[PDB]
Amino acid sequence: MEYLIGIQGPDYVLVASDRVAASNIVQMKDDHDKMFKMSEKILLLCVGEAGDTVQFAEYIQKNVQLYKMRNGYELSPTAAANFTRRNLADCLRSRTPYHVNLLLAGYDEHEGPALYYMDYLAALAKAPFAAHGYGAFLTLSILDRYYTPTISRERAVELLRKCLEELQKRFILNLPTFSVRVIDKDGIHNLENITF
Amino acid sequence: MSRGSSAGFDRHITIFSPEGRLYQVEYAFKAINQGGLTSVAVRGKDCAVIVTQKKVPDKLLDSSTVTHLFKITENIGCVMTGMTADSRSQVQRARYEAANWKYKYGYEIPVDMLCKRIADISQVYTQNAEMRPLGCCMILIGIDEEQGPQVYKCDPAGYYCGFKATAAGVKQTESTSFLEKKVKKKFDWTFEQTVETAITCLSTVLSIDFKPSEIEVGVVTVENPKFRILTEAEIDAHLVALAERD
Amino acid sequence: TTIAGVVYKDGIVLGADTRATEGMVVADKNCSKIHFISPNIYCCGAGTAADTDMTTQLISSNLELHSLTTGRLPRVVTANRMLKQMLFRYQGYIGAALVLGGVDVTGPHLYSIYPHGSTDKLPYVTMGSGSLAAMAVFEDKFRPDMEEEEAKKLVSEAIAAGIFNDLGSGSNIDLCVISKSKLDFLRPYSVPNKKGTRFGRYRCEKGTTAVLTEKVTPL
Amino acid sequence: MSRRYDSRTTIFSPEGRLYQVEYAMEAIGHAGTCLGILANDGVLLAAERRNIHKLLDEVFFSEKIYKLNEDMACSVAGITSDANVLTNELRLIAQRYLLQYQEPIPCEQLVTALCDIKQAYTQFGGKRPFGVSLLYIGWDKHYGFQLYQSDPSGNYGGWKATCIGNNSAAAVSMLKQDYKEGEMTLKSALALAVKVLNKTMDVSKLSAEKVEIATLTRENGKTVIRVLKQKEVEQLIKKHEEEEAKAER
Amino acid sequence: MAERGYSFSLTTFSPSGKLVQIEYALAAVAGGAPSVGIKAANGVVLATEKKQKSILYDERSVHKVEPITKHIGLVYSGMGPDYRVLVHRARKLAQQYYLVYQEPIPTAQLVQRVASVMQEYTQSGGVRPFGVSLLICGWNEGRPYLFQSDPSGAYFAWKATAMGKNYVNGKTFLEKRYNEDLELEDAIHTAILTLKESFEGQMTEDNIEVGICNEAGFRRLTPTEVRDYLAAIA
Amino acid sequence: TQNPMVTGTSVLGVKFDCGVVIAADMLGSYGSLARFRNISRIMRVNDSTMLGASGDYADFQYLKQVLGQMVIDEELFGDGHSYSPRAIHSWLTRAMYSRRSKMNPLWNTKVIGGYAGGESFLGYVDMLGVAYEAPSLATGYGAYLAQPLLREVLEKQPVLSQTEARELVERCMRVLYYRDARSYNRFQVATVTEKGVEIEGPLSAQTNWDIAHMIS
Amino acid sequence: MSVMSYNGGAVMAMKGKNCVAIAADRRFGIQAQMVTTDFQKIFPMGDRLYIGLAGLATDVQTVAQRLKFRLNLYELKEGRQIKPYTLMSMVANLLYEKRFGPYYTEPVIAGLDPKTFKPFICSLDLIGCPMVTDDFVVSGTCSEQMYGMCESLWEPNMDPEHLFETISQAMLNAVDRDAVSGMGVIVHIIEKDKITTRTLKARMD
Amino acid sequence: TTIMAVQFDGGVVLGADSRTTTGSYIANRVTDKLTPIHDHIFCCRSGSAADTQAVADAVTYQLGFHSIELNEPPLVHTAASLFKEMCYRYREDLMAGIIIAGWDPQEGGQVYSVPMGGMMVRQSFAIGGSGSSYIYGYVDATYREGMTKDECLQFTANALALAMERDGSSGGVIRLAAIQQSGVERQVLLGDQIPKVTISTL
Amino acid sequence: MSSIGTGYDLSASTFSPDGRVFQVEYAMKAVENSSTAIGIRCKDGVVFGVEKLVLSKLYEEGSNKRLFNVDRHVGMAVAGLLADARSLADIAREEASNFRSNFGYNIPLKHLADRVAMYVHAYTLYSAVRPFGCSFMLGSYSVNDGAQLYMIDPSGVSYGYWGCAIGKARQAAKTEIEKLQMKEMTCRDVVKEVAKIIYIVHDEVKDKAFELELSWVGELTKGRHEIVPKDVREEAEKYAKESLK
Repeated sequence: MEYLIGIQGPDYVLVASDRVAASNIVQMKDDHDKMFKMSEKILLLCVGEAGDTVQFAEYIQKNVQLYKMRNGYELSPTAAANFTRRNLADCLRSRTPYHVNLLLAGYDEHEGPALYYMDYLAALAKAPFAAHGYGAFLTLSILDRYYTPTISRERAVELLRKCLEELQKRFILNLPTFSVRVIDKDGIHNLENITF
Repeated sequence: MSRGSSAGFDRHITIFSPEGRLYQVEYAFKAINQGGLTSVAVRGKDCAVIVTQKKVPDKLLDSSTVTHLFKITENIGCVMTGMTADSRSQVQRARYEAANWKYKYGYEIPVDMLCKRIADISQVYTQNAEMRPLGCCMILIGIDEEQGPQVYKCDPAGYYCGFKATAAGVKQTESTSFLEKKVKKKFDWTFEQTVETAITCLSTVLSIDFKPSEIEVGVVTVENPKFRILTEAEIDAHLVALAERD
Repeated sequence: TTIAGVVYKDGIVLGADTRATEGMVVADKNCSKIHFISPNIYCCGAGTAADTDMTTQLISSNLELHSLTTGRLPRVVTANRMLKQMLFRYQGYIGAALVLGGVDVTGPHLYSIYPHGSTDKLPYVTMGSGSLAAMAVFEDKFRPDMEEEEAKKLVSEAIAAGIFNDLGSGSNIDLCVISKSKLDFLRPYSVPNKKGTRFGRYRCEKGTTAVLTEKVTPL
Repeated sequence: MSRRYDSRTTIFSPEGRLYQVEYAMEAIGHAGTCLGILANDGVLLAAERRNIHKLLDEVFFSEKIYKLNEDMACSVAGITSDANVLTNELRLIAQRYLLQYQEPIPCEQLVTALCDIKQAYTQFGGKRPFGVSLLYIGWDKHYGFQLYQSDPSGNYGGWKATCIGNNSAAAVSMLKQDYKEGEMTLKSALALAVKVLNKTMDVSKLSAEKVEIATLTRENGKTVIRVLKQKEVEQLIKKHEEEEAKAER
Repeated sequence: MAERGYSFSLTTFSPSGKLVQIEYALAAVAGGAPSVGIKAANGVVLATEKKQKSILYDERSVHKVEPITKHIGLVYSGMGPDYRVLVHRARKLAQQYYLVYQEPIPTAQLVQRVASVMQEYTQSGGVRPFGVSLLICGWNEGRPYLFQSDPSGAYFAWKATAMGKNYVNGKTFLEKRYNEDLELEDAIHTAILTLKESFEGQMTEDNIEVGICNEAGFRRLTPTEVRDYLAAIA
Repeated sequence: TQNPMVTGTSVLGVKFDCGVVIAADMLGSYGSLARFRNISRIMRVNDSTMLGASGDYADFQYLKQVLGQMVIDEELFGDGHSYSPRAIHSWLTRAMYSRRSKMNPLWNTKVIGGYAGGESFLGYVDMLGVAYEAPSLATGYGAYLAQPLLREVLEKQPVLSQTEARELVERCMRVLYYRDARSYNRFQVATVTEKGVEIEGPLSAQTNWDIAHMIS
Repeated sequence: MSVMSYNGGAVMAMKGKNCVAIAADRRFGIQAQMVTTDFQKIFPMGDRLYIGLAGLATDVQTVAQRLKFRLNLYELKEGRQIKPYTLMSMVANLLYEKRFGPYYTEPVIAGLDPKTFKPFICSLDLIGCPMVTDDFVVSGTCSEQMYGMCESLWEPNMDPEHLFETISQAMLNAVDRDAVSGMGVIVHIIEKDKITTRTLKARMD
Repeated sequence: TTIMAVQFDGGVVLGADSRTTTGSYIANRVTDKLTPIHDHIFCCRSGSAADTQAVADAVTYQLGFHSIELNEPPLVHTAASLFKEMCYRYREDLMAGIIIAGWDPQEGGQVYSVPMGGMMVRQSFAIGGSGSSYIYGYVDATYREGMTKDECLQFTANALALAMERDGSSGGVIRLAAIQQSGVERQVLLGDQIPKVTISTL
Repeated sequence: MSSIGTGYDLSASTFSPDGRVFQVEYAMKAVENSSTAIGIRCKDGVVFGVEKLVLSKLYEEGSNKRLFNVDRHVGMAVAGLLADARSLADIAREEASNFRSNFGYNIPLKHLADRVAMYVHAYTLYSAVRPFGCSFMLGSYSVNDGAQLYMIDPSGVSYGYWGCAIGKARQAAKTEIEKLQMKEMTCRDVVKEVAKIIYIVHDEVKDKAFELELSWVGELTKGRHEIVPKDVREEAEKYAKESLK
C-alpha cells in the first residue's frame, strides 16, 4: 500500500490519465465527484496524486505560481523546466510536519523542448518515461504497459487496457467502481472522458 | 580657516571632505590639545613605563580616586591622553574588546594586538553616520613574553603604527623630540632606569617638574602578574633622584 | 581504525599514527595520514571518528593561520582550543573528534587535548581514539618525563610499532610529523613495516567481457 | 524646480521626478562604448576597458566583460567599481535560475531579477543610484540569441542590436545602420564590431589593451561563453584595420 | 540650492555623473607615505617609507609590509583606520579561501572580491569609502602578480605603479625604467629610487621597509636585510 | 500535584505572623541529598530595609530568586526617596514564573514566604512551586506544610491566633519531630525576625535534642 | 554534495585510475526502497562537463549542490588564469560537506577530475562527512562499500591501460547487481579527460 | 575521582586538589592539569569529569575576565563565584561538575565558595566535594581543627590528601596542595611514588 | 567666539575646530540654570545636601526628584535640568540592575563611574539622541572599596572627589568645601556640615528660595540610601542657619 489507485497511459503524444474521485476520510467518501486534477494553465496541465491534503494544498499553490511565471516571460512555462521545477518543489516541502509527497504527472506541450510526460516517484526521484500509475498501483500500471504495447499503441486500445487495470482496482485494492475521473490531456487542453 | 571645508555633508552625516580625511577626524587631533594631558611613554627591556600628569587640580580631590591609569587586560595596562570625555568612553570599550579576546585566544593579550584591535573599533565610530570618531589616545604598556616590553599608541581616528617609543599630548612634538635623543643613545634598562628617563624628558618639555602626588606612573614589570599603579610612595623616590641625576 | 598518539618534547610535539583509515574494520583507504597537518608550528593528532576529526582540525587550521598573520607572531594552542570549546557547547555536543593540539607559542610551548566540548589544560602525553590506552603503554616503557628530540622520535616509532604487531586494526606504515620551534617535517614512510597496496600479481579481465548496448561521447 | 529636495534617496525630488538618473545616463557616455551585435550561430559583446595603459598584469581578460553563467555573459559601460558587487550578484541569480528551472536561462528573466535591486536603491535605503548600463547576451531555445539593455533606473528592453556609450544617441543609430539581419555570421559580426567601435570612439587605431572582446557561441547545442585573450583580439582588430587605414590621409 | 550637498553625498548621486568622493579619497593617499610596487616577473617587491629615524617603531610585530596570508603581502597609503579593518577582513576572507581550496588566495581573485567590499561603502550613504589604495603582491600558480585597488572599489591590473606622495612622477619613472621580465634583485634597486623621488627629508640608517614575494613566498624583510639594497642604489 | 526529587534542599521554613514583627525559624542544615554538606546556612535574605524573604525546598532555586528579587526591588525604590516595595507585587509576579516552570516537567520546586510592609499594610505573601498567593495565620511550606502545618491547623482550628509563649513551646516541640520524622534536616535552627529596619537573624545554633524513642 | 539517505537513491560508486584519465563507474538505478518507475536516473554529474563530482545518496541534493559548486567554479576561473586544479576541487567538495557540524549529513562524495592547470590525474573518495582519502589504485565506496572494495583491490596494478580499466570497472558493477537489490538497470561510466567525457551505458535489466 | 577541599586559616586559605579523570574502568586521562588559575588574587580548582567541568569554568573565564577589567587591580572572588553556580543550575543537564573556588575577595580576605553540581554556595571552615571527597566528607572538618594556622593546615592537608586518593577507587596520582595568601600562591607537590597515607585497614 | 549657537550643533554628528563640540559646552550651561547639589564624602558613607527650588508649598515628597536611589548602597544627588535628570537616573540604574543579577555582589564605585561615563559620552557621539544636560554625583558606601564619591558631568568625564558641588555655584562651593574638614569624620557629624556649605555659598544671583533636602548613604542607614529624618534634618539645618549668620 502507498495510496489509492491511479492509472495513466501516455499514447505517444497524448496522455490519458485517471484517478478516483474518492477522497475518503474516516471510512466515507467525503467527495466523490470532484477532480483533484488541476489546470495550472491551458498549455500545461498538472495532475497531483497522493494523500487528501497534500494534493489540494501543493497544486493550488503551484497554480497561482504558474500564472505569475506566465506574465513575467510572456510565454507559456517551459516543459523541460517544469520537469526539474516540480522535483525541487516536492523535496523542499517534504520535511514539513504535515507530510508532503506527491506522485505527480506533468503533461505539457511546449514549443521548446517539446512534449513532456514525467514519471515521478515517491522518493522524489524525477524521470521522463511513458507509462505511470499512482499508489502501490504504480507497479501494477507500469507492468501492463511494458508487455502488451511497446508504448506507442493507440489511445483507443489503451482505454481497453485501462478497463482491465480498473478491474484490478476492484480486486487487489479496496476502491469501488462507481466513479473515476478521467481526462485526456493533449496540446489543446483537457477533455472530459467517461466515468466508470 | 581650518582643515577640511564646511561645504556639503561631512558634519551633518559623515561623508568625506575634499582632503579625503573626514572633517571630524582632522578636528579629532585638536581634541588632544583640549585635554591638557601631556604624556611620554618609554620602553625598557625589564618594564614598559608610561608617565603622565594625573591632573589633580586640588587636594580636595582624592589623589587615589582620581586616575587616568586603567587596567584593561590581566596585566596589560594603558594611560589616557586627551579629551577626558572621549577618554573614559574609549577605556570602557577597550575593556570589552579585551575580555572577549583573552578568552578566545585563551591567554593574556599581546600589546600589539590590543592596540590594533581598538584601532579597528575606532574606525567603526568614524564610519557610522550617527557617531563621530574618538578624540583620545590610548597608550598601552605591557611586556610581550617573547619580544619584551612594548609601548603602543593609537591616534584618535584609529590609526595604528608600531612604536618602541612614543609621546602624546598638547606638546606631542616636543615630547617625542626629547625622547628621540634618549632612544638613539640607548641606555641599558632596569626598573629604575626606564622610569627615570620617562619622567626626565616629560619634565624638560613642560619646565615645571612634577609633584609626588600629581603624577601617575604605571608599569608592567616582570615581577608582577598584574598591572600596577606606582602611587605617591614610589614616584617620590624617582623625583628626588632626578634633580641629583644630572 | 583511527589511532593517533603524540608525545611531548621541549620543542613541542612529535606526532605518530598508523596509516589506513577504516570504516569499522573495512578499508576506505589502505594507507593515508591519521595525524593531520595544520599550518606550520601547529599540528593535530586524531582519534575517534575520522570524518568528525578532519572537520575539527580543518576549522582550527583556518582560525590559527588567522591569528598568527594579524598579530605577526606565533600560533597559540589555547587559541584554537577555546574557539572550538565555545562553538560545540552551544551546539550541545556531537563531537567524536579526539584531537591532540600541539603548538609553539611566544612564551612557554603549550600542548592541549580537545575532547568533544574541549578541556582547557596542559597535558604532557595525549593519545586519542578508542585505542588511546593501548597507545600509552610503549610510551610508559620508553619515555620518562622530558626527553630529547631524538629520544622522542623513537618513542613515536615505538608506540606505532607495538600497535602494529599486536592489533589487526593497527595495520601498516608509521607516519611521523615532527613539529618543533618553527619547522614542520612530514616524514611519510618513517618506517614502512608493511607495503602500501601490495601486489605480487593481479587478475584482470580479457578484452571486453563487459555489458554494453549504447555509447555516445559528450564533450 | 529652483532647488532640489534631493541630497539623499531617503528624501526625494522637488518634483517627484528623479534628476539623478539623467546624470547617470550621461555617466555611460563618459565611459567607453559598449556594443552588442547578433549572429546566427552566436552573439558577441565588444567593450572598451578602463585600462588603456601599457602596463597590464593580464591575469584577467575579464575586467568589463564578465562571464556570469553557463549560458549568459554581460558587459559594463560605466563605473568599474559598481560592476564588482553586481557581477557576483548576477552569478548568484544566474545559477539560482538553473536550480529551479534547469533550462538555458532566457535573457529577459535574468535582467528582471536585477532590475528589482536597482529600482529599490533609487527609492530608498539611502544607497546612491547606479551609473552603469549593462548589456546581457545569452541564448535561449524559445526565441534564439538575444541581447538586452538595462539602464541604471531598472528600465529594460530586448534588442538584437544596441549600443550605449560615447554619445548614446549617435552610437545606437549607427550600430543599427551597419547591422543586417539574417545575413550574418560570427566572424563578420566580429570584424564589423571593431569597425563601429572605432567610429564612436575618438581613436582611429584601437588595440587589445584598449579593447576587450567576448564571444558567446553555441556549440553542439550548448552555450560556451569565453572572454577572449589578447592575441585572439588583435587578429579581429587587424582585419578591420586595413579598411580604417584607407579612410585616413 | 548649490552644488555642495548634491555632489558630496553617497546617499544620492553626484550631478557630474561620476562621484567626487572617490577623487577625494585619492588626495588622502597623496597625503600618505610613498609606496611603490613592481612585478619584476621573477617576483614582486613592495617598498615603503617607514618612520624610524632613531628606531621609534616596533619592527618585531608591526610593520608597513604586512602578510595577509602565506604568499600575499600588502603595502598601503592614506588613512590608517580605514586600512586596519580592511586588513583584518582581507585576511579573514583569505583564510576562508585557504580553508576551502587548500591554496592561499592569488592576488587576481582577491582584488575582485576585496573590491566588492570596498564598493559597498562607496554605495552606502553616511558611510564614506575606504581611503587606502592597496598594492597587492603575490606569487601563486608559478607567476608573480601585482594589482592596484583604488578607494572607489575597483581593481586595476598593473605591472608597475606608484602611490602616495607624488604618484604622477612615480608612474612616469616606472614606465620609463621598467621592462617586461627582470630580476627581482635589480627590481628592488629601482623601487628604492622610485621612493627616493618624493621620500621627504631622505633616508637615515634605515627608514624604509621592503618585502619581497617570490617562489618561496612573501616575506617582509628585516631592517638589516633592507639596508643592504639601499647602499647599492639610494 | 508535584514534588521533584530535590538534591540540595532546605527542608523547613517556619513562620508565624504577629503584630508588627514576624518570627521565622529557618533550618540551619542543608542537605545535599542524604549527606548533610553545610550547616551554617541561613535561607532568609535581606532584599531591602523593610522586606525579608525566607524559603524552604531547593536552595539553588532560592539563590536564583534572591538576586532577581534584588533587581525588581532596585527598580522600585528609585522612584521614591525611601520608598520600599510591598510584598504582593514581587511575590505574585514570581508566582506566574513558577506556574510556567511547573508546566516545564523537569524543574525543581522552591516555596518562599515573603514578609514586607510597602503599602499601609503588613503583607504576608507566599509564592509556591505550584504557585498561589494567600494570607495565612501561621505558615509553613514544603516539608512543614505536609506534617507540622497540620499540627498548626489543629491548633488554629478553635484558637485563631496563638500566643507568644505557646508558639515557642511548639517550636521546640517541632524541631524534635522534624529530625525524628524527616531525614535531611537537623534540630539546629536560626531564629530570624524581620522588622522595619531590615532582617536580623544571627547564625544557626543547636537547640533541643531527642532522637530517642527508647524512653517512649 | 550534501546528499543524505542511502535508501531511496540507488547509489554505488567506484573510481579507478586509468593511465591518461581517471574513470568513475556508477550504477544508474532509481529506487524508493527498491520500487522504481524508470530505467535511468543521473547520479554522476558534469560540473563543467570536464570536471565531475559524483554524489551518492539522494538525487535532489546531487543536482542542487552541483549548481551551487558551479557558482564557486565560475568566479575562480574568472578571477585568476586557467581553470581549477583537481587539488582545489577535491578540498572544495570536502568543505561543502564539512560545514554541517550539528547532526551532520552523510554524503559519499566522489570527486573525479584531472588537474587542469598542469596535468595530474587524481581520483578521491571521502568517508562519512568528510576525511580525506586519496586513492590511485581503484577504490569502491558507498554504505555498501564492501561489495565494491573487494573487487577494487582485485583487478588493477596501480594503473592498467585506460581501455582495460574501463571494461573492468563496468563489469565489476554488472556482476554486483545480481549480489545486491539496490541495483538493477544500467551502469553509467564517465572517463574523464580534459576535452571529452567518454560515457558508456551498460545493458538494462 | 579527584578530591577538592578548602580549609580556612585565620584569614588566609589552603586548597587541595588532586589529578585524575576516569572513563569507567579505563582511565582516559591522568596527565590532566586540574589546577589552573584564573587570576592572581582569585583561583578556582577543577576536578570532576574533565569535559564537562571545563566548559562551565570556561564560560566563567569569559564573564570573570570582564569582571577583572572593570575593577581596580585585584579581582573579587564574590563576582566570579556567582557566575559558576548560576552556570550549573541552568545548564545542569548539559554541564555538570563541582568547582571549588577559593581565594580572597576585595571585601575581606578569606572566602570559600562552592558552586556545586547540585548548586549552592556557603562559606564554612572546611567543605570537600568532588568524587572521593564525599567519603572524606566529615573527615576534612575533624582532622584539621577549624581556623588553625598555616603549618598545621599543611601537615593535615598533605597526609589526608594522600589518604583520600588511596581510599578513592577512582582516585590515584599526584596530590597537589596549594596555600594561597594575598598576591602569591604557593603550591607543593606530594608525589605518587611516596606514600604518606593514614593507617590502611585490613 | 569659542562657541556658535547656530552652526556646528545642527546635528550631533559634529566637531569644532578647538576639539570640543559646542553642544557639550551648552550642556554645562543647562546645569547652571538650576541650584546647587553638594555631596561630601566620608570614609563611613557619603552625605548629600541639595537645595531644592520651590514655587509652591503644596509640594510633598517625591517632587523635583533631586535624590534618586540607584541601588541599595548607591545614592544619587543631581543638579541641573530635571527633565534630563530622569534619563541619567535610568542609565546608572539599568547598569546597576544587570550588574546585580549576574555578578551577585555590591558594585565597586571605581568600575561604575567609568562604566556610566561611557554611556553619558555615547549619547553625545550619536545624533540619534541629543547630549545629556544635567550633571549628577554617585556616592556609595560599600565594603568593595569603602566610601567613594564620583562626579560625572554631561560631557562624560568622571573624576574622584572627597568633596564635589555641581550647580551654578560649583566653583565658589568647591573652594568652600576644601577649607572645611569632613574627609575622615562620620556621616552624623558630616550632615550638619553639608547643610552649612549650601547656606554660605547661597547667592541671589545664582540661586532662588529653597527648601533643604539632605540624604544618607552610609553605615547609620546600614548601607542603603534613605533621606535624612525630619528631626535630624532640622538640627542639620539649624546649624546651617546659624553658620550663615
